[PDB]
Amino acid sequence: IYTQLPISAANVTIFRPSTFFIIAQTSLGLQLNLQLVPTMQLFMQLAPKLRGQTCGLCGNFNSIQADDFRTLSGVVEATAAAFFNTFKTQAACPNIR
Amino acid sequence: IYTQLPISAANVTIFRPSTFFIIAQTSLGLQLNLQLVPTMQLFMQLAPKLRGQTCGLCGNFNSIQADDFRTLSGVVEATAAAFFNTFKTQAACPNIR
Ligand SMILES: [Ca+2]
Ligand SMILES: [Ca+2]
Repeated sequence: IYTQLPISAANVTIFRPSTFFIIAQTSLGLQLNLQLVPTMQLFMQLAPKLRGQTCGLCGNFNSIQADDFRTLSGVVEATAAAFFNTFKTQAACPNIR
Repeated sequence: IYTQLPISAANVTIFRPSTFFIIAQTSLGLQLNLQLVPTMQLFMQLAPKLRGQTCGLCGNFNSIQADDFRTLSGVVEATAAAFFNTFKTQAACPNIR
């Protein structure tokens, strides 16, 4: 549903600090800063309580850079593209090299 | 949720033909024209399939004006105010004389 900021939804509040940014704060310790001018950029912030618990393109948040390229299969890839291609959501998406 | 027109929701479509009117059409044979400029006025149109079945401030749609002041109790009131006050939704609302 195309809504209108600001919103106080279930556990999440989204608002516009200015005409350039959109900020979405959750009660789980996750904040999103979204720059829309000139191009979209994302700054995600995670609370310290989620250290070693998350996983995805942003790593597992355990202060170790080496294992940030570890896929869901349990091995650490050697290149950024190989680890990147394992987090697609659709089959038709190309394999980036 | 504060939405933006047009909306195609379940069994209803709401749009803005102009800056003065909002039109909401349902699949049950009901249509609402809402004039917003200069003051809010309503025109409801009902399909013939609902003749003799509805009931409210707009009558029972049975081509008889005599029973249009019939309340849910079962009798026809004599004044517009007495029948009008029986279709309140809250107890604290005043009784119009
Ligand atoms: Ca890590
Ligand atoms: Ca009638």
